[PDB]
Amino acid sequence: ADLKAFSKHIYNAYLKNFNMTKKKARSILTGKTAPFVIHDIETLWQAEKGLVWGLPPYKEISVHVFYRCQCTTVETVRELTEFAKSIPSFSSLFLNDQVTLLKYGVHEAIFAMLASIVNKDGLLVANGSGFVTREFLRSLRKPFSDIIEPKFEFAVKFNALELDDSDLALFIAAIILCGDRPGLMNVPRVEAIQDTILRALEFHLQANHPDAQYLFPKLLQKMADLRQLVTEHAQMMQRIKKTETETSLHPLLQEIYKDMY
Ligand SMILES: CC[C@@H](Oc1cccc(CN(CCCOc2ccc(OC)cc2)c2nc3ccccc3o2)c1)C(=O)O
Ligand SMILES: CCCCCCCCO[C@@H]1O[C@H](CO)[C@@H](O)[C@H](O)[C@H]1O
Repeated sequence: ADLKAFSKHIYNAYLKNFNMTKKKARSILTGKTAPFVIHDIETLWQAEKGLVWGLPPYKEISVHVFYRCQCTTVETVRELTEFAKSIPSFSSLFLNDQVTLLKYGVHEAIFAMLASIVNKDGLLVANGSGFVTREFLRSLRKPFSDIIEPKFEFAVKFNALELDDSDLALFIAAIILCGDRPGLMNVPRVEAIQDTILRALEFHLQANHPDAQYLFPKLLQKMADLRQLVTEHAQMMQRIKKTETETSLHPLLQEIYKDMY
């Protein structure tokens, strides 16, 4: 009862704050308008010249994709921040504790939600109006071609669990409310909120996925998988900042990756 309403509150905060939902994504990816496919240089250009679509000064094809990728991340961080403010008691934390949770949590949540817009062949872009192929991303020059590929591997496995948006709302909330983030001041308070979230998640999963047996423990493992995925992503990003000294890294991403792990 308490948990059912708590889950509903989180769900509505999710629907309120995220422009792209899995319901919308799967509808686009299954055909019910069709996205413009971006599979090489020429189609990427066509996607820029109206159709589908501010950025740093143009450098090259691979850096351009890198820049558009960052812009989308920054926008999703804005959404996750507003979503977190609706998680009961998150706003009661001191401001720097809120930032600490978002700093170490947003990319874990981003990569979880990324699975919603992905299939084995590519992912939606531009609010679902475009589709960039996995192959085209593989064809970019290193190191940029190695950024997104490992996320496809996680996403395909994650999509096998067949979560819906109501499940994901609680899942993302549990990711953000994480008591072991470095520098967190009020660990007991954050652990207490997370426990409420996780209890609501188990209650919600058995009501929404009755025939799903080990779904809750599987999602706990997914949370651990996302932390290592992000650790390896932070390494790549920290490397690229050192290697690609002429490519711009958005200030928000610089701050997120600042001595992270
Ligand atoms: C770069 C540094 C960046 O790493 C990454 C690595 C992998 C994935 C992301 C986040 N992401 C980008 C998808 C593709 O992004 C494009 C965009 C345009 C394009 O070609 C024109 C090709 C790829 C995303 N979208 C979402 C939509 C809904 C929900 C969650 C979403 O998560 C960031 C970081 O560290 O933040
Ligand atoms: C309060 C606003 C936060 C941004 C402050 C400075 C923004 C500097 O410029 C940023 O560089 C990024 C590099 O990819 C671009 O992608 C961004 O679109 C651009 O705004």
